[PDB]
Amino acid sequence: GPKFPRVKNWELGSITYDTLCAQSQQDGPCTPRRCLGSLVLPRKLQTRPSPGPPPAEQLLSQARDFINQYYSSIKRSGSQAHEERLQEVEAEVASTGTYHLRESELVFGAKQAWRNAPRCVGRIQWGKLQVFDARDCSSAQEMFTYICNHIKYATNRGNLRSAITVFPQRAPGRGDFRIWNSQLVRYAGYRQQDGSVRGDPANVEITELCIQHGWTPGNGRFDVLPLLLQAPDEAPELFVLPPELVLEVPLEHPTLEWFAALGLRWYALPAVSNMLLEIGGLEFSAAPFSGWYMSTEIGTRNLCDPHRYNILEDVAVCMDLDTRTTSSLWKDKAAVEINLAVLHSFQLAKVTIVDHHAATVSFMKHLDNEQKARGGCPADWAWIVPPISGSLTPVFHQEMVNYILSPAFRYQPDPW
Amino acid sequence: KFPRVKNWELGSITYDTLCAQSQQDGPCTPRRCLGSLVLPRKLQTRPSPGPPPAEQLLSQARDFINQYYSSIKRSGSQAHEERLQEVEAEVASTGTYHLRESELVFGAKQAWRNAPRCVGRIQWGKLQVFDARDCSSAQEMFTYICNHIKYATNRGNLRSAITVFPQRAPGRGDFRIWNSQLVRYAGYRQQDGSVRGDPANVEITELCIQHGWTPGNGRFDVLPLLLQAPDEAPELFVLPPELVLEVPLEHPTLEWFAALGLRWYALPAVSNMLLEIGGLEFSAAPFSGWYMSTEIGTRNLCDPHRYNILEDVAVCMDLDTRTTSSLWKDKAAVEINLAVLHSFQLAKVTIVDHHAATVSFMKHLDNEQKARGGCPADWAWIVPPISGSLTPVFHQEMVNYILSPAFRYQPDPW
Ligand code: HEM
Ligand code: HEM
Ligand SMILES: C[C@H](O)[C@H](O)[C@H]1CNc2nc(N)[nH]c(=O)c2N1
Ligand SMILES: C[C@H](O)[C@H](O)[C@H]1CNc2nc(N)[nH]c(=O)c2N1
Ligand SMILES: NC(=[NH2+])n1cncn1
Ligand SMILES: NC(=[NH2+])n1cncn1
Ligand SMILES: [Zn+2]
Repeated sequence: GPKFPRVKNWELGSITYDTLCAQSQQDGPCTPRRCLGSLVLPRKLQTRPSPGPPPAEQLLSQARDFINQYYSSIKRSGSQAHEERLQEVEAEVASTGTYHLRESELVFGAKQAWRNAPRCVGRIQWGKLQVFDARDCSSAQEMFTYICNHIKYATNRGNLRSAITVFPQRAPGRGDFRIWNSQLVRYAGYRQQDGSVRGDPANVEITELCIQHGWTPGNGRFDVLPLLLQAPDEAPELFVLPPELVLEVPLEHPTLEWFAALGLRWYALPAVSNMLLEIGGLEFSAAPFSGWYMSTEIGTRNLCDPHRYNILEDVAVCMDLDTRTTSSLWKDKAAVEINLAVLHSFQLAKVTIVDHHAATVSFMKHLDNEQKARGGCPADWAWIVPPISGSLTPVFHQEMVNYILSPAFRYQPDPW
Repeated sequence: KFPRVKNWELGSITYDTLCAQSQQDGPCTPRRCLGSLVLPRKLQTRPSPGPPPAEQLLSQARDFINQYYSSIKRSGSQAHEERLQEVEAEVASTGTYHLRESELVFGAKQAWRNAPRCVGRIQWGKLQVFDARDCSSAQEMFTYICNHIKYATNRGNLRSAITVFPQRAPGRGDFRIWNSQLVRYAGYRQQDGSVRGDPANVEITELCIQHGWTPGNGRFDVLPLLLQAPDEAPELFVLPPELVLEVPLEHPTLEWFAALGLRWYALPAVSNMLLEIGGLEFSAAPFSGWYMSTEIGTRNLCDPHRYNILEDVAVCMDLDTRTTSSLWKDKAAVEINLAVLHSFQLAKVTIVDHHAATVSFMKHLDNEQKARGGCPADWAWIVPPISGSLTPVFHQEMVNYILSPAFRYQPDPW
């Protein structure tokens, strides 16, 4: 049969072959000897800081490959304009050590990066992305203006629009542009005396960093953190987001009237801000991107993880379930209502959100589209399958091939 | 070369050094991960018409023998050196060799222990091993299988067991159990392609009919076994109904659930996998333990390509099946799993829920970290099909690799 990975969907019995992986130019963490596909951060892509300028030879091949992707995408591969652009990139690297992207090339790359993200289940929206070019930004204060505009446009009063803001690329032996927070909107995590945590345990470090840098802490469970923005070779500066710009949703349950009394809530905009956007060898250390939430992110992970808000027991006690024995499935029941609450509240508030059923179904359509357009789609099964009701969704029954394609969104070391 | 393994719920870290002992290749490569694939594209168990390369076989045999003697703290003993010489002598002259019962017992347990997709390995040391290598006919296989079933079921107090039939031999056909499990519900293709019964057993149901079985017409008709002795057409045997314990499903508070006429068998006994110990291959070695509720309540009854009872239960619950956002599927799935647990508990039949099961697996990982420096595990299979992140294993990174002794998949005999 075909010399490529055979992929099967066990619900439908259909078969496809992934030929796109043949295009991967970067190795992942697995080997014939052992699979490391379940590791969150194996030492692979990891964009560790490589200060001193990169091998001109290394950068050039990556740049040539990307330009080739660009001209292919506009169907002008082999054309005079293609060969001229290639010549220009080569000359520019040959004299300055690096190069720069045209406006339309950046837009294309940003979208491809999303398209290539193995861990994103909402890629069926990949072609619709608002790319804000902020490569002219020259100060931490300006970074804050850019970011506030991003939030304003993306939040769009509840009718969320996908967007990305791209700040200046990393440059020859110079400081990077960095957003210290993992997300534009994060709730504080206060370490208590007895060692417990008030707020979100996931943000204890960044919370303490904001304090060390002059932020006057609050003492609530849902205090929105300020941003620590860093311009080249400067210490980070602190910026507080205007309350009116951070849209939140109080959580209530459609039938359990007491749930609202829990005083739980979540923000509307999921904007990742600590990932590195790599295009043609070029590295954009600060390129925050946002879309909209899939309910399980909030309802299952953020609110129910043992190491996060951990509200499962509280909600079970309220629905007066038997939390003394596992077989009563009290965890499963509470989790379902909590997710239902998230969906209901977002709908009430007219804020964009998608449930794990709709989300996965659409991702299946995306897989079908991509099979035809590229011959495959890199996907991380453990991340694509929802944290609750796994086999009740179609993706659970779909084998997936994971691999690295560029452009890409990579993880990078914390700047501190 | 040793992978750092992290648990994101606790922050703890360990290093898997056991994977270095893997001598068999998986489906992954540095260019792409195929960890989510169910079956191997090549890691199969190709035919055995010829003798396995003596060099290859001997090395695997010595490895195993070494493992065995280490297990009884008699490494480098007189017995150890002599057993190795016997093995070498037998292979050199016959091209194969045979295991001593105690070694077979040790190999079976290690095979279970190394099964990456098994979440119940904390029970790996408690396994009743029935030696059936003295089998020469299908009829004899049926008697062995019947005894295995009576022992394992034990009136509802399930006990893990495995029966090992004669190893494969060069140029001679394999002993095989055609059925994937000793207990399976028939799947009858009716009208417009719809299926009455279990859709997963359409093919085997069809084979049984072709070989003389007079089919039923129900949704839970226990199938007969098609047992095959070397180079002979398979034979048909009907299991004494008294031997097949079943559990009628009812719900603790939902009165009408019982009216759905649902039920499931107590004994999960896989019968189509191959047991490989020290290079030797046992094509027929059925093994059984007990069910983890999700296998029945989520996969078997709710898979769209299985009994697919989700909408029916939802409608009975009067849920809004008009939209996905009402989470009607999630809600019905939880009650169905509840019904399974309640029912099995009521009938006094062993079963373990997915929370209790995964917690014990975590303890197993630790026991193994200390005992062997690691534990091969398939994350996708270990994490339950519902409430994934609600269990501890979801937050546990895992390293997957092939260790021997081992249970492997093999071609269907037809
Ligand atoms: C339009 C709606 C979108 C939805 C519903 C969506 C949903 C998701 C979900 C469920 C995750 C996993 C989150 C987690 O478990 O922490 C995720 C990951 C990711 N998404 Fe999307 N996504 C969307 C838009 C975007 C956009 C606009 C981009 C980029 C332009 C993007 C890039 C990624 C990447 C790189 C990851 C991996 C993050 C990580 O590794 O931590 N997504 N997305
Ligand atoms: C004592 C109770 C046991 C429990 C609770 C248990 C549970 C499980 C579960 C949930 C699976 C996945 C099944 C599926 O989704 O199809 C599984 C797979 C497996 N178990 Fe166990 N198990 C137990 C005993 C055993 C025993 C006695 C052996 C063998 C000696 C064993 C060998 C395996 C193997 C080889 C697999 C993978 C089978 C496949 O690839 O289809 N298990 N087990
Ligand atoms: C250990 C395991 O890889 C880890 O908990 C993964 C599993 N799947 C996930 N899936 C998503 N979407 N997000 C995550 O953070 C994770 N964490
Ligand atoms: C395609 C995917 O690998 C497949 O559906 C797997 C996922 N996890 C599983 N986990 C268990 N326990 N059993 C299964 O059959 C599967 N099927
Ligand atoms: N849901 C999510 N985690 N994200 C959406 N856009 C960027 N991340
Ligand atoms: N629960 C299960 N799937 N099994 C137990 N023993 C063999 N299979
Ligand atoms: Zn892998």
